[PDB]
Amino acid sequence: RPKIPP
Amino acid sequence: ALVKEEIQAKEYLENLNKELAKRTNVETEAAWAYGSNITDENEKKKNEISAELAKFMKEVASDTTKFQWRSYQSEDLKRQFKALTKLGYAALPEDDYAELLDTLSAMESNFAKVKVCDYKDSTKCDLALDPEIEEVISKSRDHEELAYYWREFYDKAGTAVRSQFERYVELNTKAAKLNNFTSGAEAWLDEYEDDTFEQQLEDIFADIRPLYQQIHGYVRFRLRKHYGDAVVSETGPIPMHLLGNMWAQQWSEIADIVSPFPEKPLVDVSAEMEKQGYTPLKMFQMGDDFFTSMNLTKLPQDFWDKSIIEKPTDGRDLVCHASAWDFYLTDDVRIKQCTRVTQDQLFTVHHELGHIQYFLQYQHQPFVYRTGANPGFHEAVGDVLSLSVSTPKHLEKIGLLKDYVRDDEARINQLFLTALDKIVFLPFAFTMDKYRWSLFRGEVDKANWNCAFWKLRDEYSGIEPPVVRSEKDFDAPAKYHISADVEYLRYLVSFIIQFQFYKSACIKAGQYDPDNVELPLDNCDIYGSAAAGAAFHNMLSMGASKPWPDALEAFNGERIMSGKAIAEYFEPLRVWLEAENIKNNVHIGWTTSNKCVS
Ligand SMILES: *[C@@H]1O[C@H](CO)[C@@H](O[C@@H]2O[C@H](CO)[C@@H](O[C@@H]3O[C@H](CO[C@H]4O[C@H](CO)[C@@H](O)[C@H](O)[C@@H]4O)[C@@H](O)[C@H](O[C@H]4O[C@H](CO[C@@H]5O[C@H](CO)[C@@H](O)[C@H](O)[C@@H]5O)[C@@H](O)[C@H](O)[C@@H]4O)[C@@H]3O)[C@H](O)[C@H]2NC(C)=O)[C@H](O)[C@H]1NC(C)=O
Ligand SMILES: [Zn+2]
Repeated sequence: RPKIPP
Repeated sequence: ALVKEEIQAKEYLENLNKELAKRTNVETEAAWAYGSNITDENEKKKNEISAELAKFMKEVASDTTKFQWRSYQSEDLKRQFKALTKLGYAALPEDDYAELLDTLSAMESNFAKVKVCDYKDSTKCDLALDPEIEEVISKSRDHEELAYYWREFYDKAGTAVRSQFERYVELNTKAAKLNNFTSGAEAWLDEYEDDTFEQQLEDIFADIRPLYQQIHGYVRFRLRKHYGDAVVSETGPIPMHLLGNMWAQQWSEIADIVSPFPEKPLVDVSAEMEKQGYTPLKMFQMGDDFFTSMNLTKLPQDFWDKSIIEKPTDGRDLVCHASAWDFYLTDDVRIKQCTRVTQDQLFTVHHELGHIQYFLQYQHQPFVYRTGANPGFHEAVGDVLSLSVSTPKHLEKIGLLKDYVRDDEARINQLFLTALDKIVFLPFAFTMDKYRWSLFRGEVDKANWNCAFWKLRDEYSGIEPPVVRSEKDFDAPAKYHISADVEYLRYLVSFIIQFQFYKSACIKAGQYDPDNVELPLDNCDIYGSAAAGAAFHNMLSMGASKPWPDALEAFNGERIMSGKAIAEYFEPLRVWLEAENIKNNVHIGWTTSNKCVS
């Protein structure tokens, strides 16, 4: 899955 | 015999990995389309492809049992086979998997479609979190205006999906148990390959917690002076809506009202960025420049051609929470970010480009190894650069910070500003997964689900809702990661280990010496450092090919996750802040919140 900011 | 089988198995893995990459690419494309353009049609397409891949994974997991893989000589082949046994949600029966995916998109699309009415204009009801609501939360100092937007958002992004969230927990648990984990908590924790991982985090959190309590106390003290004691009490939890962030996860937006030395410089380059005509394109080009300056990989043409780096201007619904995407071919990597021209966004750009760099570094690895050493490693990469980007040293170089004198007082301001991001976040990050773990594990009765959320936020962060909530509300999914089923412990791990990487990169760059006053850790810029880049290449190129202690060792020779480096970074702040709180007779700690009625 995509990597996202906190 | 086993010798002949292991030769055959190596061939099987090589073929299967390539097939999995190609199939995942197809699923990823449909997911990208949906996130870029939310419609019923694209949802259906996204979920049907995933159902198809889930079915294929089921047969893969089944086929692994035909190989005597646990008997093999090759640690590498055994590791690959073990990865293939891990079905996750794909373990669910066909109908259960479909229902879970429908449940997940219902929650993510609810979050993405949230619109509220203008506080001053009850007919203007097209205000989205990104950017309209977040702009008010970050800039407004009208406590009643802030409370209004808090209530409107949480009611719409949280409470509206209680039933869906409940079903999600049920299906997450069922999936976990089909994989023979006790719950989704153990499923998530499996990613860290360490049976003492929770205890390790508790121990590190316990060491940094006293520093957080000093920061919390000082912030509360300063907020009292700004808002008055009718809004902020000395002894109670901080009303969270005053902390400049919808979830109070990072407090840097209120730095101008809580900074140690208001007459000395406080770094905020947003205005200079706007003045100099910065664009999202420029910001991404600058991020690219940072990576290439370190002798790391340039962004490929596909990135520039296919990325979405600005919020679309048509009517469409989309997910604006930034994201970095690996399409599992060669050089097809993308970001979708609703980019704004601010200092904070400049950090987000570098953060997300850290993921892209990771993708490119390990794209030659077998499919199953094309991921982070652990989830925390992936989140840490971009943050190491953002730590450097944030320094007065770097911001002066690039012409964004002007007329800056770095005296002792400016240094404390900058350290405190960093801490409002980096220390404040630790209890926040811990609670997001402690909450979900407790639900996954069946430790909280359904009747107590909401106040169990606010209880944790109180116990760990000492913050509370601006208004009284109850079990009639359901506030947790108002946080994007909770609606979108994205594990959060990765960020707690990241904020710890990113200081280990940063300290080591800075030493390698010749930018940090503890015995030299001219080279403080808090002013280290690794821009242009090939030696720092070499360390990243060694670690990132490994992907998930080895357990994460081996990936850390490849970077700096260490094998242990440690809070030493983060404490070292903030030590001058700790000393100053402890003294300043005593000087001002600042109350530390908080009474139990009255803001969630059971
Ligand atoms: C999560 O945990 C689950 C257990 O809690 C686990 O489920 C078990 O998986 C086992 C498969 O590994 C399975 O074992 C088989 O059982 C068959 C008979 O079981 C029936 O009766 C039970 C009641 O007594 C019921 O409860 C069941 O529902 C069944 O109806 C056996 O017929 C079968 O056997 C065959 O397979 C073995 C192969 O084993 C290995 O392979 C090679 C073959 O070359 C061997 O040389 C090697 O030494 C090794 O043994 C052969 O030895 C044998 O000749 C047969 O061909 C097998 O034992 C078990 O039934 C199942 N359920 C339970 C309740 O135990 C899940 O697999 C776990 N899930 C995950 C994802 O890990
Ligand atoms: Zn991220």
